[PDB]
Amino acid sequence: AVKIRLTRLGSKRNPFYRIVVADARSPRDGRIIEQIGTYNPTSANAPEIKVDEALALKWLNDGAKPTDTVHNILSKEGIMKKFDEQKKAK
Amino acid sequence: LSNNIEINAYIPGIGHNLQEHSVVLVRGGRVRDLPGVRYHIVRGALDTSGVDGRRQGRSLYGTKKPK
Amino acid sequence: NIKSAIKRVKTTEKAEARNISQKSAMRTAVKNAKTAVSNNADNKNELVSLAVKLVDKAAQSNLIHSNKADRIKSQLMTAN
Amino acid sequence: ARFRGSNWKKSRRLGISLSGTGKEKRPYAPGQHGPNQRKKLSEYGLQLREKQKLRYLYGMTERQFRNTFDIAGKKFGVHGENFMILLASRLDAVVYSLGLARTRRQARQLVNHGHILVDGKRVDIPSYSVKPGQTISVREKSQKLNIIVESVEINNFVPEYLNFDADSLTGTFVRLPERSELPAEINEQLIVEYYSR
RNA sequence: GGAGAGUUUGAUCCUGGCUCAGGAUGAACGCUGGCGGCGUGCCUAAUACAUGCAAGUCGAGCGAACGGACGAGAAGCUUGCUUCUCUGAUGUUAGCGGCGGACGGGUGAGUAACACGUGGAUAACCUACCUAUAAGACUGGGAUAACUUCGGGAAACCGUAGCUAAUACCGGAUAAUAUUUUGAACCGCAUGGUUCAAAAGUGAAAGACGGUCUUGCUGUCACUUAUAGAUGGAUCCGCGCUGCAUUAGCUAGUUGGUAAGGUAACGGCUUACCAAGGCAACGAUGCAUAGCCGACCUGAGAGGGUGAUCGGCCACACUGGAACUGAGACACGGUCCAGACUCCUACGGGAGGCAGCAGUAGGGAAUCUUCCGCAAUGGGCGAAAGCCUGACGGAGCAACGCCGCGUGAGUGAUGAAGGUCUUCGGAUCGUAAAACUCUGUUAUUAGGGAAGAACAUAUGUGUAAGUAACUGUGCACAUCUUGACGGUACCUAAUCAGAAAGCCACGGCUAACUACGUGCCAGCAGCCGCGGUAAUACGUAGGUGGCAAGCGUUAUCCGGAAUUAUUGGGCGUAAAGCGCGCGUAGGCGGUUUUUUAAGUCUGAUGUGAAAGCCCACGGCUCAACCGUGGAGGGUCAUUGGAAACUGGAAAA
Repeated sequence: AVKIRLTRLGSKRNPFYRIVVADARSPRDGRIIEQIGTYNPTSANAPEIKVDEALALKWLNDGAKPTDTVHNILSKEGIMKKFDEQKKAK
Repeated sequence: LSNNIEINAYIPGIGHNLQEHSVVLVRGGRVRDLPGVRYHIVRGALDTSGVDGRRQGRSLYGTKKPK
Repeated sequence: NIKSAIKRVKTTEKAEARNISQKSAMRTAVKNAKTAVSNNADNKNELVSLAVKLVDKAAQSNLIHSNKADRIKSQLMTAN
Repeated sequence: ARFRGSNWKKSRRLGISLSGTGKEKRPYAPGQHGPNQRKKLSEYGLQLREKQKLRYLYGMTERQFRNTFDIAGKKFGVHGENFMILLASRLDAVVYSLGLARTRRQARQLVNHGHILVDGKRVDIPSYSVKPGQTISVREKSQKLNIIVESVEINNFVPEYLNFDADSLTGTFVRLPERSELPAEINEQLIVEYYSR
């Protein structure tokens, strides 16, 4: 029931999604636990992103169903290569 | 009034389009003619009709633009 | 109005009948047990060990859940 | 109502040349009662008259003028200077203070048009805040109509914080100016007092 | 980063009140009106509501019906009609059963208190899904809806007699820290806690789809038991949190104990007994008012006021009560009951709950479309495709506000006409017009753009964990394929200065003057005050100032107000020292030395959500706006240091 996910923050037309960990019960645009990373689907194509990639693995190691739109970009950063490189390690 | 009380009002301006029993809107403002009034109606929003004998402060007394 | 929960109504009634039969069957077993405490034969161990099985045959499903079961065993496995 | 006025009668009131337009009847003051003696001046009239004397310069209005004034309220060094230079580091000014006109308004209809190209880019607003490390140009399509090179040719003037290429119609902003580099000089203290009360 | 001006009197200084200038609104009203960007929109009757949608999903768990592609035997010969037999792909949905309906959305009637904030605790608690791990996954049965058939029922719906299945349901077996009981060690904040040893105690779907195929083997998912993790929830605690003392006694399950019961757990939470305590001027109680907080407005600052939108917490769902299912509800679109209300009825009896989105009436000064769409993000089910999503994306109405552009620009005197005034010469509107010369932001037309917002999942390739076997599985690259908005925004060329400006005020406070009418009359007024035939204050004109697609008035809040004065006041006479005393509680306290470390100072660790404010930066053409990052903020907890001062202890 914990899912890293997206919280759009922009105004009308220029959205700026934020990556963030959360429990699915909550609203989207409301309460969270901790920010990590970010996203910007325009002002540069491909997008402009950051990532924690230090403690972002923490939340996966103890539970998450990270969604696909995220899963894509984590692949674009490739941190999941370390994730499975430990999980399907053993 | 709507709230069912009893008060007084001086109407301003030349001519008064009103009588017994007639609805009318209300503002506040005190005048020193006496007590027994501390309000005064507004001209032009409802039954109290705008008087077009003016051209200068037409924005008040209910007037609209002449041409 | 009503849309779909009518399913959960009927289900609620079925599980009503089932659950109360489980509980009240236990409660009568407990009545037997506590009433067997006065007695002197055994006549106790059969009944009390039986009921302490039934607590668990019926606790896994209903709302009790364990802590209170363990309190019932806590008092009742000692009085005999 | 940025500009639809005579704008001469104002300069007939205040005692300054521009704007506008052009340069007898200026010894007078406007109105029927105009020519005669009139009221004295309060302190309010002085700081106020100063205000309008900077306001009709750029043709602008007050709610914009204040907002300028208190974005000068952020930064360090003195205040009134920063209001002046930031008021004449605008797009109309960097046009006419470069010499591409005879008045300040010619630049405004020049730029609503979109004729100029801030960094080679169309812009329709005189309220842009020009900066250094830039060019400014003329939509090379249109660098030959009647008005412009009629105006470009004469060397009205040049400040040393502006460069210019009369062959290219290319200006480029250079140094942070001051009033001692900007003609039509003023007093600042009186006008800053006006926004106390 | 901070401004004063008027006003008591014949004239003066003071004390003292009142009014004005500024800023601000979820705002209305009058006048007026071009456009775009952004943001907002029942503050009143928690009043009643027609009509539409707002929560379903799984056939890859199950029985059962529809279906008819394809194959085919005879044919009434009409040689493709068809009778049956039918082979059965793909698909469907009535039903059972599993998970969700409790999240999400909406409002603020209640609530003066652990409700809220902040800091803590739990040797007094709970926790489905999701992760990780370990172990298991054996052996049996009996029913029942749909479906057939009967009856009562107007309808609502109910029952009768058979019949069928399952990851349904019920037994047994087996299973450890899980419960009782026994003993050794270890531990601490007190009740107690951690680990080890031994007697009794409970489970599971023989499941589904797939590969190899020996149908064995094993995979994905799924189930059960257990231990953790995290998440969500709960209770307790210190502190801060409104007004009246013309509210001073309240309370008896109250307060404490014993036992029992109860609950996830502690507990007068609740029963039976013993007891008379408990709370209160440091303001108990009772009373009226009210959701709170982050924050918003203002102010130089301390401070004052409010709790719209956005976000966190709480309570509520016609009023009121109770409980089942369930991990979680005492359940916002669930039940049961009683009540008011509306409605249907064959009069026996039944039905319903917009403070969900829209919308209607109603009140009110006043607050909009019965919109398109699931492309995106987030949800729910699933193996996935996919489906549902009035959340949400996003169009529409309102000058409601903020921001932005313009309603043309340069040359143009004659001081033209024409208005007004004239001390009748002339002055004034006035480069203003007319005219000349450019432009077309914007608009009219036509093209392109149909820009981005699109990342994707499913579909083929190769690659590593594990399997006897990528045969099949669990993973990173690659191509395929997705726009409601929207034929948008934006762009490109052409056309005409032609469509596009007003409001208030002019005695002073206050920038801004002259003529007419008027004559204590009509009238203005925020203050002081004008007005009785020559009004700069009334009404009209002209002109001027301010202001701008906005402007004036009204209501409310702060300022100015040093006019509750801690920063920052006063009491001889101006309002103001009780008639005076005795003394409690409290507040304040002479000197020196020694100590202590609560106060204090300092340093650190944690926390003070995010958004917001302020500073730096970058992008939307700039701005508004958005983001980033910074600083910032506690009467905050924890902890190491200093000792002069307040404080406590001791000696003089």
